[PDB]
Amino acid sequence: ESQTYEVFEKDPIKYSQYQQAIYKCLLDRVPEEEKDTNVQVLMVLGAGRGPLVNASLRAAKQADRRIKLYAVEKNPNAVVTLENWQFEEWGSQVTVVSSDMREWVAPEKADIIVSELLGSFADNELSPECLDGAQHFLKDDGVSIPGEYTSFLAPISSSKLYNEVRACREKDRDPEAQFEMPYVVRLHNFHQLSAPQPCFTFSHPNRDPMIDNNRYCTLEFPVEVNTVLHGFAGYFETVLYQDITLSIRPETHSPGMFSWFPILFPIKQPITVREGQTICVRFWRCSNSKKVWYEWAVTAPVCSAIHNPTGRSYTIGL
Amino acid sequence: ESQTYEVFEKDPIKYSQYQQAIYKCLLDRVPEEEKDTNVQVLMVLGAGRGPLVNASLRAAKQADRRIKLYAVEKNPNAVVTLENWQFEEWGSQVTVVSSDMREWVAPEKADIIVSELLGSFADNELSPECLDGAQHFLKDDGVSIPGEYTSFLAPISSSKLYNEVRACREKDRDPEAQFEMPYVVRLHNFHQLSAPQPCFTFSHPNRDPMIDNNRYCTLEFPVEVNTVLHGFAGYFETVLYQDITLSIRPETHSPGMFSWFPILFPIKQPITVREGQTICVRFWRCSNSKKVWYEWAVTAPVCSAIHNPTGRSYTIGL
Amino acid sequence: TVAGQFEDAD
Amino acid sequence: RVSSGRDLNCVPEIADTLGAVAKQGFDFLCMPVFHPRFKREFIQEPAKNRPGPQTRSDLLLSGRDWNTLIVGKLSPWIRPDSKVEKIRRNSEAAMLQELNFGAYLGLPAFLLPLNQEDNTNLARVLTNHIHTGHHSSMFWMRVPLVAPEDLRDDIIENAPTTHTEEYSGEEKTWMWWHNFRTLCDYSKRIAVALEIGADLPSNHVIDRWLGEPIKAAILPTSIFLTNKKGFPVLSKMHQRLIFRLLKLEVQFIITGTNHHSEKEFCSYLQYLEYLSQNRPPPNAYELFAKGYEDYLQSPLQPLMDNL
Amino acid sequence: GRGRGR
Amino acid sequence: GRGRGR
Amino acid sequence: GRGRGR
Amino acid sequence: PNAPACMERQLEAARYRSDGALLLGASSLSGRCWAGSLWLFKDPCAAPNEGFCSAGVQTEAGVADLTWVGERGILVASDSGAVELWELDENETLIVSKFCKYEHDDIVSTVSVLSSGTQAVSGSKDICIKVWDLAQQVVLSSYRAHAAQVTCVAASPHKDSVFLSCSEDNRILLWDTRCPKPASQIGCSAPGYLPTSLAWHPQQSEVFVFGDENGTVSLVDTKSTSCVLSSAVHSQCVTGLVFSPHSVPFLASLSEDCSLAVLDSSLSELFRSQAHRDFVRDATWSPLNHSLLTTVGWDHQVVHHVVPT
Ligand SMILES: Nc1ncnc2c1ncn2[C@@H]1O[C@H](C[C@@H](N)CC[C@H](N)C(=O)O)[C@@H](O)[C@H]1O
Ligand SMILES: Nc1ncnc2c1ncn2[C@@H]1O[C@H](C[C@@H](N)CC[C@H](N)C(=O)O)[C@@H](O)[C@H]1O
Repeated sequence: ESQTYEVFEKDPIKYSQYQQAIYKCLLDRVPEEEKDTNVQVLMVLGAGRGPLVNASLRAAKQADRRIKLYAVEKNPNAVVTLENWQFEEWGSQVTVVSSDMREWVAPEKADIIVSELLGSFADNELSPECLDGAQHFLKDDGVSIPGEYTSFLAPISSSKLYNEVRACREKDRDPEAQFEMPYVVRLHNFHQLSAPQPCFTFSHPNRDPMIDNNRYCTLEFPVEVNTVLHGFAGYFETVLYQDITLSIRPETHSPGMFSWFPILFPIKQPITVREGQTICVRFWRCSNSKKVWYEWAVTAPVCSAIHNPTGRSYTIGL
Repeated sequence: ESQTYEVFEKDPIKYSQYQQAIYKCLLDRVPEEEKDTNVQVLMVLGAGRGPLVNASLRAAKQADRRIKLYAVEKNPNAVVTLENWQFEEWGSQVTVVSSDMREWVAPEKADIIVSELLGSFADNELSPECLDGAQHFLKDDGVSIPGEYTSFLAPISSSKLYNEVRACREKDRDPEAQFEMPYVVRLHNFHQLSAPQPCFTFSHPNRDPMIDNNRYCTLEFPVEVNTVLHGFAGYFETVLYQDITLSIRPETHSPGMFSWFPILFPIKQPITVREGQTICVRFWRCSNSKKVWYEWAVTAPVCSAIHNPTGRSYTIGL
Repeated sequence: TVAGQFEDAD
Repeated sequence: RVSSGRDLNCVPEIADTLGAVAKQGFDFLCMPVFHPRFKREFIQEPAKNRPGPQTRSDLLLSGRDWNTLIVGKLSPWIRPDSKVEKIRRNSEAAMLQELNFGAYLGLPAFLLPLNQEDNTNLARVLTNHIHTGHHSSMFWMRVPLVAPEDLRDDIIENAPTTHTEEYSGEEKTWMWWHNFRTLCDYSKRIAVALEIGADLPSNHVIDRWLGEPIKAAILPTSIFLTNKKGFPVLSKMHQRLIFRLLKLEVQFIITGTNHHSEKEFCSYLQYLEYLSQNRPPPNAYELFAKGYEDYLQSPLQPLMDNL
Repeated sequence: GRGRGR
Repeated sequence: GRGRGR
Repeated sequence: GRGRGR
Repeated sequence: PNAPACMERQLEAARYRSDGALLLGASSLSGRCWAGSLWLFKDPCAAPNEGFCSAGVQTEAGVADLTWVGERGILVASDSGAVELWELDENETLIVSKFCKYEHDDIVSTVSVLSSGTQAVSGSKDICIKVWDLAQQVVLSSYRAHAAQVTCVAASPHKDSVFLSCSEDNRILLWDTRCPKPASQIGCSAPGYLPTSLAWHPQQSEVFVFGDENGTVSLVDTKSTSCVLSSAVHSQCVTGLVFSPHSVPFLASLSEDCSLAVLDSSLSELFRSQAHRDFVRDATWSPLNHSLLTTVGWDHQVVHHVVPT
């Protein structure tokens, strides 16, 4: 909805970092002696309303590098705003496309690809699938922004959050379904049992012979105090380009950023834990060519049922 | 399962008529003077465990026309059985393909495409979608068996059927979902309030520049009994090739054929009818490139809610 | 069949 | 009668094998759906394009025979919990393929192993298969009473065994089971097929096991003792365990080779019959309760409603 | 239901 | 389900 | 709602 | 040659006899009948054409491995859990079964012949190793030292009654059956990856090589402090290893990746090939020409390679 985009555009940190990353990549790619002739083709996938397009234009202007901009969008309503922008200010410099990058056919290869599909967990919005689809029209020496993103997990105990998720008992649905779907929530009344550890990692462009996004991870968290594990908080850290990075992990949270809240993976029954024990958890990212879903289970100190098997409760429509 | 194919193969009428249609088509296509030199490419789509392949081979043998046969099948276990058959009996004449016809790229253009994807309702099993996907590798003068198929609807009153449908309450689901999905029943104990009338018609190959399967139909059924309407029984007929036909409609039911049962479309609430009060009903076949579903509602004599909107309670995955 | 066929082994 | 079956992993031809098995008196045959040594790949270009059939067709047997006579086994080379990503992925794909084929044949039961401590990925794959389509094939987990690592002889110089009582160490196998069924959420389609082995654990361990949902019991032919007449027999502890299992109506699966070559393989099965008979006949209470065991029924309330 | 059950 | 149903 | 939630 | 009409389409074993004849064991891992067969070609080139086979026979069940017991004895491991010994006729035209025992449970994964030549060692998937006396036609001994399937065994070519054994339990045991507690646990001391194949060095005693799941061929010394030198030559598990008959043998390694690699003593990849379209199962050096390597895989091919020795 339009309100979603309105709240999206409030954050200045994200777009400033995107502009800085662009600017730096353009400076690296276009040397001075070829400043006036080397025109870089830049594609903004999931342009939305313009913010990324405006950031790219500002970066090109401040870098004094010629660019040729495409803006791909599938949401027709956002396409209307993009076309109005292009007709009013951008002009012929920006070409707006109303399609899905996974099916669009660009007339020519692109030097740079800019996207902002990162979710709370950095892959719950199927950024890897869209970017892999887009890779087919990226130059062999092309760059992808973000070039890499990692998703981190950390056990958390919170009676308030457990009660809230228990209260999400929907009608005409499995009574235990609410415990098998992640929630994005501003963790306020909670206790973190251990420091987060990297869960998943994705990088673009992917040049390896095999391209698969099904992943399996195992994490062991030392525990130093008696407590009651209630769920797993999830954060992410993205390396836009070289040093330019965005992160919502508490120890490296980007100052002032508020565009993303941590994700929450609940577990059916609370797990009592004692100091000296280690919580061993396992995460699966599975896809069946039509859906992408997560499955998480706690193996130590006590086992728990696999949550959301076959995307029974929560799925992301591919 | 294996037993499903086993029960399918117990019907001799369907395969005998398929053989007759193939034989007639081969005779028409290959003149006597070209008998020795002309070889026709025949593709069996959804060959299953191979009964269609055997029928095609027998038809070619009796017609004394050379043929090269492909057998496309997506089920890996049916593929295993087909490959065993090919190694043992058919030999090089039959080439087995373990791929979905919509995604497969054939090495040669088929002269004839024989398929069986007819559910109780004509297009219940997405035969139109698969056949329109397969059309891309058919010759400009190619032939598709079945040539055409139509579906028929007829109002029916059945207290027992309504009670059994109402007894299909599945916990963990919308309380009134059982009434928004079709069932296949033998309809042994029922009253038919009018003669069936055609509902939807499909023909292949589809040379129409527009290629769409969404359909909307309206039907008027005179009533002469003054009874209560409980649902709609659905039958179908098909022309495999010219005269060769196969039907389950009561008036033209194929003798002996027992491979299909009439489908049943329930109504949420029984509707009383009088000596006049022509029953006006409306049917929609809708799709979204990822699912296919039916929506039906009765507008006369007394209106009723639209059943299964947006595939809310019953859909067929693409 | 054989007498004591199932007798325990000593 | 006592439902007994035969476990074979080399079945050159199904027809003659089933004829011989039926002649010997067995009721069902446990066999591999795919050849045990026929490794298959799914992500390597030269291998994944392997031509030809992948296994013998189901046409060899009547649909009834598949649904009642055969029990599928998982191929030994499949290790879903391998440390290597490639091997793990190949094992996942192969196990899914074998389970789907077993469902296609409509096998009454499918036998999978639990020979190692960690089985999380295997449990995940099995659970995913269960919640996919509709099928009725039960799953039997082969869990030894004594872990293989503890049954090995003291032959290694640098890795000697220990004679410590290890009261908590005798239960480890049960833990393997307990975790697994916990991962699959106590699915009613998962059952145990415990393997007796040569030596029994502490009586408390056996009593604990008898509370689990045991459907089959694997008897290696190597555990049978030889009597003075050369026939196979069982020790007193084994006989008591067999009596207790028989009281549970378990299915016995004889596995291994005919060590008592002088006699016939049927000699093994006959012995079980001799144990089947001569057991304490059911008392009046047991006969009365027959048909109502582990069947939950609400208590009567004669005050409120009339009987 | 036998015994004392229903 | 003999016929065309589950 | 604000953040990244529905 | 009154041999079976056609082969089983999955070659499983190749062995060069000292005279130059090639023994080829095949099995049908797919189809209605899971049977096996053995063939003998006086001319390796003519293989695998069944019409030019010098001799042939069809086994009761599949053939997992085989070995030459001498100039006319063939020792074969069957999927039926049976170990069998066949003998060629005086004219070397018929393969006649001589002995066949079902002592092993499950399926015998591998078999080998000790240096003495009158004894053999077999390893089964039912956690067991067995030592047979072929002349006596009995099982001399049985051991259960592993906790998982016995993946491979390898007799010592220079010392009798000494052999390596590697299992899926990640143990490499050097059995010396002359003393109590023969198993020695001698190994690379690296439990990272499971071993998959072993090979004794023809010349150097107490020195051998082995392979793991990740296609890393490692050279180790029995009498050393578990010191090893390894090379990651294959992208898949090393199915087998063979040493050439040269005075300075080159190591021939075949892997599940469907590739062949001939390496020097320093494990440097001297030559490579990817002719096969499926798993490479076995390789053997032609005694007549030490630069000729004959390899057989499941693609139903016999590939002759000329190595730049
Ligand atoms: N597969 C896809 N093809 C095309 N556009 C997509 C696809 N997936 C997501 N999108 C679009 O990507 C956009 C996501 C961004 N708007 C998110 C906020 C970002 N700051 C922006 O305004 O660009 C939405 O407009 C989506 O409609
Ligand atoms: N899109 C598709 N591509 C390929 N095979 C398909 C497709 N849709 C359905 N099938 C197969 O079509 C077959 C349907 C037939 N077996 C039905 C009975 C028919 N008398 C026969 O035996 O051929 C099944 O094996 C399906 O797996």
